[PDB]
Amino acid sequence: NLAPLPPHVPEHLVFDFDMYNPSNLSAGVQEAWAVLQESNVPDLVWTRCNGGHWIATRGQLIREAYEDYRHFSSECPFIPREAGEAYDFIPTSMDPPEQRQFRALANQVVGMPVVDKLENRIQELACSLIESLRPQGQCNFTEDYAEPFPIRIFMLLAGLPEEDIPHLKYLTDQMTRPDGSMTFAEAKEALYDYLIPIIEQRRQKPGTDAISIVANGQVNGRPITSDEAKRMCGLLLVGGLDTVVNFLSFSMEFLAKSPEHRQELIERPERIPAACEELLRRFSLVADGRILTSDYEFHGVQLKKGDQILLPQMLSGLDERENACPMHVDFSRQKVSHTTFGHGSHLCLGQHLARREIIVTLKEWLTRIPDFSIAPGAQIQHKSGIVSGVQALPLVWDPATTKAV
Ligand code: HEM
Ligand SMILES: CC1(C)[C@@H]2CC[C@@]1(C)C(=O)C2
Ligand SMILES: [K+]
Ligand SMILES: [K+]
Ligand SMILES: [K+]
Ligand SMILES: [K+]
Repeated sequence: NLAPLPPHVPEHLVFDFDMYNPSNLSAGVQEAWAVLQESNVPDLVWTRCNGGHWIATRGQLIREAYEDYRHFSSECPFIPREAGEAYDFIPTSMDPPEQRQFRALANQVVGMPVVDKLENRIQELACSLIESLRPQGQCNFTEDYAEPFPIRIFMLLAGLPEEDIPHLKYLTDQMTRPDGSMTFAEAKEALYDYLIPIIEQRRQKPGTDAISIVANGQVNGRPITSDEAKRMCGLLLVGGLDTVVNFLSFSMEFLAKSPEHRQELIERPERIPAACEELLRRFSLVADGRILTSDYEFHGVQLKKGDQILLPQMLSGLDERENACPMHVDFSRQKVSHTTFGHGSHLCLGQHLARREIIVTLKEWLTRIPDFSIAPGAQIQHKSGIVSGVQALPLVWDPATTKAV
């Protein structure tokens, strides 16, 4: 059942776009937003779907709503208000510039050095998985690589055993996409019931893990509370078991169908850092938003307090006004223009671990396993959300193409 239209919204901006069922879904769950960038479609639109909300269709308009953060807040980013109200993650839901000490702590809970602490562990684990798969001609990559590679790095970084993985990979996904079982409030309170005997354990005995940096950070003249250690852990926990796992999945949902894009990285290994950056332009899996904090003037219209706007990453990523060659793919980037880390005050503070993980994966797959596709019969079903997903990724290859490394 679509919403009524508010009294302050005029009909010429109406598009009844649905966030969780995007209108051109069969193109890929980032390209399936591209229809919003047709010529007749303004820079700003409103929909009646999902309780009714603005959508910013272009990279400039998106970034101009990350730059007026003093009017556009992340205290509610989830366009389903029942999940936006429940949300409270750190740094992101705290107001800058007085956020500053929470994010400085984040940037020493995870930073370029931590990638140097796990890099050989990254390496040998991509090597040992991709040696285990090398001659096997098939796998379901969402489960035979993408979930157990980075999660067995993030768990070991945080100091948690492997045996909680399907219980935390259950909860993360229940927060990030609407399955139906748990609300965000439910899945969050269940996460926190599980993690606060662990954060308390990190107060009783600190250790060489990241949660023992989260729990003992000093901020605004005081300790970081459990109230706030649990909320900063929720972010990281969405970070290392959903954004980097689904991104991995999408990256091969492209190289699967792409014989030349694979060859380009075989002839020239020095495109592998630039191909991740274009993969982060292209397969920018996120559908973020923000709430209006005052009544405010935008794009020729007045917006009201308690209004919510979607600012989709892939509508910077694909936009002809930002990015040269945006539907076609090539890896020769010197520069690129997109929001798959946010903007201005917000900046992804974890994804440099995933950069070296994907780039290890890229450089150590295209050797052992150079030529490959998705299983025949298999159709890939894509899941839209505040972070987007897929159902399952069954890859195939001939054992006789494959190289011992
Ligand atoms: C490649 C996969 C990932 C992508 C696509 C991604 C995307 C993003 C985006 C778009 C932001 C800003 C959101 C906002 O404006 O509120 C963000 C925030 C953040 N990310 Fe990532 N990220 C990824 C992986 C990770 C990893 C693996 C971690 C965990 C170590 C992580 C932790 C963070 C942190 C701590 C923030 C908060 C930054 C802030 O407050 O400015 N991210 N990331
Ligand atoms: C983890 C995210 C980057 C994703 C979009 C904004 C964010 C902070 C969320 O809460 C979901
Ligand atoms: K267009
Ligand atoms: K500003
Ligand atoms: K298997
Ligand atoms: K699994």
